[PDB]
Amino acid sequence: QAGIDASGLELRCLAHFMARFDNGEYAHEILNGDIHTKNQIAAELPTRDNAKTFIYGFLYGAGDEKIGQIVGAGKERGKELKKKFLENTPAIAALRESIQQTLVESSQWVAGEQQVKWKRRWIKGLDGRKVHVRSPHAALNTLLQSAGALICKLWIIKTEEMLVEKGLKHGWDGDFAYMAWVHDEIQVGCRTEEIAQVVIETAQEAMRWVGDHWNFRCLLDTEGKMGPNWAICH
Amino acid sequence: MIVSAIAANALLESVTKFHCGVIYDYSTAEYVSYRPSDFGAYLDALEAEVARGGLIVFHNGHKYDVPALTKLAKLQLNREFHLPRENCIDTLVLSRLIHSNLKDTDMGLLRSGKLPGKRFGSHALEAWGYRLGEMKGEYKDDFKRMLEEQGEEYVDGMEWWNFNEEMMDYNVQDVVVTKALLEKLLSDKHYFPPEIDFTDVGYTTFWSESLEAVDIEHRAAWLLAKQERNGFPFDTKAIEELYVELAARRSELLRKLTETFGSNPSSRDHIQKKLQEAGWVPTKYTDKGAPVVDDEVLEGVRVDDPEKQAAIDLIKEYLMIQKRIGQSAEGDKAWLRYVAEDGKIHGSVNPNGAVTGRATHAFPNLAQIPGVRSPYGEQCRAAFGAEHHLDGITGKPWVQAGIDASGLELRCLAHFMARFDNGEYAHEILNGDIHTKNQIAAELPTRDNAKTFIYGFLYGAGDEKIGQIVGAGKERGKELKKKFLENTPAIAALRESIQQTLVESSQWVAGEQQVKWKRRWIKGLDGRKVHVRSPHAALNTLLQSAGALICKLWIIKTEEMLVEKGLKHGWDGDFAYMAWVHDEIQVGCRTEEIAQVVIETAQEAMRWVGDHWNFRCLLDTEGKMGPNWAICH
Repeated sequence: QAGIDASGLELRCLAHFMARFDNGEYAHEILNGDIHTKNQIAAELPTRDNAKTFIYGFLYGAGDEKIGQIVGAGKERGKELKKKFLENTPAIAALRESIQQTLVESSQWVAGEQQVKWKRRWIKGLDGRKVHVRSPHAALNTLLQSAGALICKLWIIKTEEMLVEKGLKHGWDGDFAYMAWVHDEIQVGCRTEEIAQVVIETAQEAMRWVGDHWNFRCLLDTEGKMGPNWAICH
Repeated sequence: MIVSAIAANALLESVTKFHCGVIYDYSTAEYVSYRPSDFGAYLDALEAEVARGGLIVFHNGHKYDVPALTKLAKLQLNREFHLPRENCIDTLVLSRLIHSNLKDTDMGLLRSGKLPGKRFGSHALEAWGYRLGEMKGEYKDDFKRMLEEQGEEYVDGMEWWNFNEEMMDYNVQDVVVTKALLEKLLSDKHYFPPEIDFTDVGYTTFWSESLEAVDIEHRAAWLLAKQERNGFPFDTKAIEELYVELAARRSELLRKLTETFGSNPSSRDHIQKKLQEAGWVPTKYTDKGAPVVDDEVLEGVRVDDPEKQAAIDLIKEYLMIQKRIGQSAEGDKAWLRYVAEDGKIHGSVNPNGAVTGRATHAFPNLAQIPGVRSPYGEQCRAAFGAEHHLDGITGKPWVQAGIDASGLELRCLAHFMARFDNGEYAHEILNGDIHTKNQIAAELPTRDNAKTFIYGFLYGAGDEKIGQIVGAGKERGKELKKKFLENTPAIAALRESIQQTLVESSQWVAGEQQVKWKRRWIKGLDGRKVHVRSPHAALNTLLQSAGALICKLWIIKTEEMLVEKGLKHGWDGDFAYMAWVHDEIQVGCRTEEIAQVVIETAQEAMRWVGDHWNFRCLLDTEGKMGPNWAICH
């Protein structure tokens, strides 16, 4: 079995849409490494693990309770943790500026319901499809997950396409067989270890191909694991 | 850049309330006074200078002003006020850097009567006011005498109890002296070029466009102030658990040393009057008539009286017992008197009161604690360790990491002599057994004799002292040194270039070498002025300056990398600087895993310094993990 996952796809997807405002600054911090270390410094968190649980919660619209419970508090502690990260990472704030104001003209509150005058109730994906959201208060979570899911979808297509092109036959009667696709990771069966090694390399080759295809501003990488089952491939 | 100085109720140890503070801004060219009901706005005005990217000038700020305003903002306003090191300047630090000497220059200021003898060579704000002509009076004296013309008596340290408009007026007075002293330091065109107003510029331009020594001293002073606030944990029970074993031995010996001598084994005017009756003829005397009675001669004093002879070793022990007692249990030091309520000793440190390098430590001198090779030092050294506090919260035993500079003195010599031998001697260090090579080069019998030779010869010992190494006089000394110079030419040529760098020609006239000085200061590793010296020796000044400046940058880069790795500095964190000794440091560490990181980081940090100054010799360190100081060295 060959298990290959997309190395930190979410944060690199964030670097891609924010490379429009920082000229590849945040993107290089991914490649240079320890992006959770930078987020730790930017948001003023004590430990790197606290930065990990921060970056995902903040991006996806978590309030302040989950954030406050990190330091042993409630909804109180959260605002200063979120605003400080915004000041130290302008590009993330600028990211939600042009894009969130690309779908509105002017907004308005009526009886507690925001009656936003929309420009289009749908965010464009990486392939032009309509990806709607709901509230303009975040939407970024929808944008990033759309990028990630559309990246892996093309990724698993080209990987199999290259494997077939190189000479491998798909199925239990050939050389490899897709067993499960789980978002950012895949589980591929392989007849021999040699085939599995090619599977791992091809998936990385396909992942760079996807990034060049959509001219992704950030660099995409993957990591493979060879073994007998799924507990081994992850 | 703004210039300020503050007034509190007491020292940093127990400061409670903020009285007043004045901020002179150069862009507005006008002072601003702050009152007890303006402490909040005072902190904002300093933060505003930080927001613009400028600088804040304090006197004794790295050690007092800045950390006190962090403490005062926590209990009075309950706000997190923290001045970054880069946006802070301490005139006190620059004064000790630029005016490391003063000894000379202050003589004429003393002869002039423009400097109080109590304020000779002092880097205090008031001490400099008389030097620049800005002392219209002192707040302590305009208070004492004014308490007379009012009524109430005076308490040793009461002028800071309550805020009064005269303090507010003398608070401005301290700022204009801080300003004038700052401008007096910026007018030295060897640390600061003749560019423009170095006040007008931002901190980013300030540190880099200034001489490098300016930056190091402020990073060093900032770092050492943290170590004092960290302090060195102290086992009161253990040191107390030493005093009886010393005092009982002192009392028992005193009894025996009064039965042998009827009607104090501690004074020199005593034993001289007593021992010269048991048949001891003093060989070596002193420059005042009285005979020498140190450890050296006492070991060799031979008297026919068996009881008197055996009593000598009892006197030897007595003086040593008094020494340990006189260091661990006496008055106004003794460590036991300095134990703060947190169970730690906060020993103070002067960044570089020693022109060449190596700071000075006092109250108490944490750098003179008896080593583990000296008697009762094993117990003494054990009393100093991070194990005295098992974490400030989690109860986790704090472990100590002791890292020293491996033979730094000889490696500094290889770098400065790499200018004449093309890295030859430096390679002999790496190859190992440099004392073996020096032994072969100087033709010595044992390797230990080579070890004590290389340091003695380098540091200006006479030919007698060199000859006395193998049991001889000045005869063997001259030939021992001359042979070493011939077999190691680079060292001899090194002492030439130095002797022709600070001298033009020398000549003896009725007792004084009349050197036609070309320069009264050797350039260090950062570019600073390093003392003036006087006679033929100077090499010692060069080497100790190099190593200590290496260590100063070393301990800064170590802490910088540890912070850069995520390790928080402090007892509530992962590590805390406890002591800096010459070429070794003692670092407390919360866990063994962290202690291993400290040792590795210190080695890694030693490379940046070695790379920065392009040292021709390899700088290395060795760390030792354990509970206390007796283990880490």
